Amino acid sequence: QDINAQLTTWFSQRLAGFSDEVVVTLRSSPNLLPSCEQPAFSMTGSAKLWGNVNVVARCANEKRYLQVNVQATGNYVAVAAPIARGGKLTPANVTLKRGRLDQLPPRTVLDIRQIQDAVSLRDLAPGQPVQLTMIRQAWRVKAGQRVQVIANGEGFSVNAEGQAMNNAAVAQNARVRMTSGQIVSGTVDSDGNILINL
Repeated sequence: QDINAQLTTWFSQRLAGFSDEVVVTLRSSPNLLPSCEQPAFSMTGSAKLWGNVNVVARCANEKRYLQVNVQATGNYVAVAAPIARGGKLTPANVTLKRGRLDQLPPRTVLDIRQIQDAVSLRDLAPGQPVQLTMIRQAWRVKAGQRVQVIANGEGFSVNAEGQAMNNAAVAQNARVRMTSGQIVSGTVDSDGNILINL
């Protein structure tokens, strides 16, 4: 049962800020588990946060692939009052509701800061989870603008300047041409700054 406890803790920590209740269950055979007592878990795979995922369990040069099931409960953005097509999304129209993140439809908005100055693409009814496929977010960053790039690491932080190379909404990927001429890539935050996680 200790392996589930490790995964539950590893995922709870990874899902900090998103979920307040995480439960993880191993699907692959425990015989295929690596020799170490505490394997190092790495998500060197696609960007899927929860559900049924593949976790790399490293055991000092010994590599293993574990199939796991991640259940997550937290906040997401839901429609609170009917929104007309072309209608703006506001705090009076949408609200945060608590539910199972793993059960939500794809590309569901979790943070209210994402839908600043956003318009509906279709008719929306109360209770419906806000999906990115059903809205048009305003650009937080515009191509050609100078932006601040903030890179954080373990005991290591970098602040630098560049020019945005593409239009991007809050929480979307932004490519930035640094003064040195180099291209970097990060996530647009609410403040319009570019965050790079190293």
